[PDB]
Amino acid sequence: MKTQVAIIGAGPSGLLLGQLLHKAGIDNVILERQTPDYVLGRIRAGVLEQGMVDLLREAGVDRRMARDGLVHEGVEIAFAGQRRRIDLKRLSGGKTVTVYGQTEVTRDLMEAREACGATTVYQAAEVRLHDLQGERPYVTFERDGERLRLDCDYIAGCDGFHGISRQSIPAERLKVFERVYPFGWLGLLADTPPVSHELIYANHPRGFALCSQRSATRSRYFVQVPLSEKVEDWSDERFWTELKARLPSEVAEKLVTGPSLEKSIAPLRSFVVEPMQHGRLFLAGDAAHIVPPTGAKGLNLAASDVSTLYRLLLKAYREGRGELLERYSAICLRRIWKAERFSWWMTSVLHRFPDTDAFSQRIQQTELEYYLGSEAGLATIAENYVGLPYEEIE
Amino acid sequence: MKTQVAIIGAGPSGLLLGQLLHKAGIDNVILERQTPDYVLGRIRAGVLEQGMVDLLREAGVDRRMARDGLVHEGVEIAFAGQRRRIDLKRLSGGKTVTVYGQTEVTRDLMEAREACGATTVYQAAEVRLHDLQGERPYVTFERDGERLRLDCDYIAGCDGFHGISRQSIPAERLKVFERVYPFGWLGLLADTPPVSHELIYANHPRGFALCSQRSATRSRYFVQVPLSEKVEDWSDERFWTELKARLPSEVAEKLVTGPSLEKSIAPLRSFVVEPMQHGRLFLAGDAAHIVPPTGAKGLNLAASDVSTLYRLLLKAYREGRGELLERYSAICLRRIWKAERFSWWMTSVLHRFPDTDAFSQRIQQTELEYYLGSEAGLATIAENYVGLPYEEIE
Ligand SMILES: Cc1cc2nc3c(=O)[nH]c(=O)nc-3n(C[C@H](O)[C@H](O)[C@H](O)COP(=O)(O)OP(=O)(O)OC[C@H]3O[C@@H](n4cnc5c(N)ncnc54)[C@H](O)[C@@H]3O)c2cc1C
Ligand SMILES: Cc1cc2nc3c(=O)[nH]c(=O)nc-3n(C[C@H](O)[C@H](O)[C@H](O)COP(=O)(O)OP(=O)(O)OC[C@H]3O[C@@H](n4cnc5c(N)ncnc54)[C@H](O)[C@@H]3O)c2cc1C
Repeated sequence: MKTQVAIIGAGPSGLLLGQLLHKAGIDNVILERQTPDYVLGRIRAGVLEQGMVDLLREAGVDRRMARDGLVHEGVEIAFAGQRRRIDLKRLSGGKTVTVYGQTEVTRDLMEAREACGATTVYQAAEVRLHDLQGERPYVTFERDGERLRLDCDYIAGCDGFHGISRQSIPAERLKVFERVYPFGWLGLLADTPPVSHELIYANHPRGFALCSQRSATRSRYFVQVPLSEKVEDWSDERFWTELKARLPSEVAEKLVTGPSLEKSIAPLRSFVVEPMQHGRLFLAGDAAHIVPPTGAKGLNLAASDVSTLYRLLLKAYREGRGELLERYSAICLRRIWKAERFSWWMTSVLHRFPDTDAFSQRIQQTELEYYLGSEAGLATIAENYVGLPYEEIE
Repeated sequence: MKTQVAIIGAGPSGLLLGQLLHKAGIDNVILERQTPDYVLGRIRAGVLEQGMVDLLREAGVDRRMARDGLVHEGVEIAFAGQRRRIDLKRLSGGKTVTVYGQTEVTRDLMEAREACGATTVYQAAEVRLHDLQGERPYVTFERDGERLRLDCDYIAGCDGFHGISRQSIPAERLKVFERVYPFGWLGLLADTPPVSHELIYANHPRGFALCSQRSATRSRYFVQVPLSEKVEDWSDERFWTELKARLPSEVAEKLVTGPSLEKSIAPLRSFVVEPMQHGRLFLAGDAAHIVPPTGAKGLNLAASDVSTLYRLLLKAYREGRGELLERYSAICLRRIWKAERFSWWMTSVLHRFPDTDAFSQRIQQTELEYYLGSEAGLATIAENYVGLPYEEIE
């Protein structure tokens, strides 16, 4: 086979880049290791920046999101009994965030790609990338036992943290920056109405807790948990009791509980590689970077990498300006590092870190008191939470 | 002897509290371990908040400060080649800071106390504090071999970090919060004109550097130095070469160097005790807390503790409301912890910390890029730098 852009991975990154590119007339073939059902089983993210919302609109995949997505105008941070509201809309100059599940975004995109007849190969086994520095790079994969070859101009590695694309770059051309946190989040999806119309992040002596949602009758809750915890040690009931013990009484009292639809533990990590490209191969999303979920930036960074790779490729094809693609990593890294810094700070102030001395505990408490009580402090969280502006270029 | 308020220490804290109290009609006796000359030899601080300026005016000790003090409207932070200016006046809503040396403030105050005839006992040896919980606490000291007793109503411990007043509180009534940094500052006073009309804080791969001043022909420079450094290993010339190597070229080029009037190394520390009182004894300034010098908050916290202890005592005597003095530590601690947080952050972003991994280095660089390029980021530094409002009470 032959295509113009080969996309490895059919998660949100690959599908968005795929849709945008197709609508613009740049053929693209997506290769995905799992089946469609497997991909749709992943719960994941729930908070979308205005920027990602506008990108779904541009791919023309926003009908259901505009219908069912919920626009949030603020978030609440609870600490030491207090519950402070950050008016995102007011403090950001009118921007807001949208709650629409990643599973749903992935669904909308997959449906859109089918309807337009673009190519997607599922169960593409053993994908290998070749001649990344040549003028004619290519991908080989196995489909029902036989090895096939796809020739393309460029390759977009949208295959997540464990994807083959980042491992295909000679290790010596890359610089890795990583911090592993000593805790993870234990998450629970329940078919129950949410405890608040906005999200609640809670710093409690017992450990972090987060009250989120997917819609008016679907909730998502998280508790900080030690790295040794196994999910089978957490019955629905043990979870509910722990969530309640970490929330302020007036909130824990209104909480409608119920059996879990899904329960899973996800460790926290910060990861960035520089550069994010090598020859004809460009990494986007989780393939190039990981942020802890505290700032809801994962799916949002993937969107910005994609919006960026797309606009550069658009220039490369429609305008013949292929030299602009060298600017990908620089553009992307500026936004990435700021979101990494925001996620890191958020994680630092909301979580209970082990073996922490008295001074640092007081500093953490004072960080919250200052930032949540200063108009300038609130504006720094707010502008970062809704999402900093996407870069332009030319 | 007998007095109403016994003040231990004749540094800035003791003298300010002493002057304010005298002018209001509350007699006070100051006890100081060293001689006046010894006290006046200490170089120390140079940056005063508006709040401390107004306090010097209230003690009526501002003639020379208004004359010779310099009002700074901004500071500059240099990192990665760039030189960013934080317009303090604009971003703080019109507040500024004043550069007038601590030695000079101490001088002005000492002169004022002499002229008014208030009591100050120098070379007061072996000061001991007694009956702190009684109704009649007292201080004993040795003056030329003989032991004397001073009876008072209250005792203000303004004796610095190594003073006797904090050690007089039963250790079990106090909670200490401390962080020791793995570096100190090597400072140099030179009779040369300053390299800028405003201060310059510099983060350089080689370590922190600060360009400060005392007047139009007197400069003060600092370099971060390892905890093992001995001042005798730093000749004037070695210092100048190191300062230059840490500043941006256009600044290092304008630098007028010269022999040092004074050279000394001061380690960095964060220290807070809670509470700041015990019975009839109240701690103020360095006796109760230490901040690293990066945020210029030391002398400024001492001033606010003093402004607070004074207004409470004023109520106690002139209005009979002595129950208000129990509110001292709470009022003081609110302002103290925020300044501790600001000093800690400042130190964290401007200094080169040993054994630092790649991720943290990038986060530090990104902290600066974000805060110095966001209007909300700049406002958080600015409002904190000029000084957060003093609390009111009643
Ligand atoms: C398990 C996990 C849980 C998360 N939970 C949350 C959460 O609760 N909240 C939140 O805010 N953020 C969360 N995130 C972050 C957010 O969901 C991600 O940043 C986002 O999915 C990024 O999308 P992506 O398309 O770049 O990669 P992914 O969504 O991971 O998709 C990449 C795709 O590439 C495929 N692939 C992998 N290897 C190959 C191969 N060799 N060949 C072909 N295809 C391959 C994968 O099967 C997958 O379909 C989570 C991330 C992970 C990994
Ligand atoms: C050595 C050092 C260097 C500093 N350098 C800087 C600098 O470069 N820049 C900056 O911003 N900040 C600096 N600071 C911070 C700032 O100068 C202080 O926070 C400030 O001096 C606080 O004033 P104070 O009156 O509370 O205590 P101090 O000024 O320390 O004065 C307390 C006084 O109490 C006296 N005393 C001690 N023990 C007894 C006793 N047993 N009986 C009676 N009297 C006693 C002392 O002799 C001293 O006179 C420095 C602090 C120190 C200690």
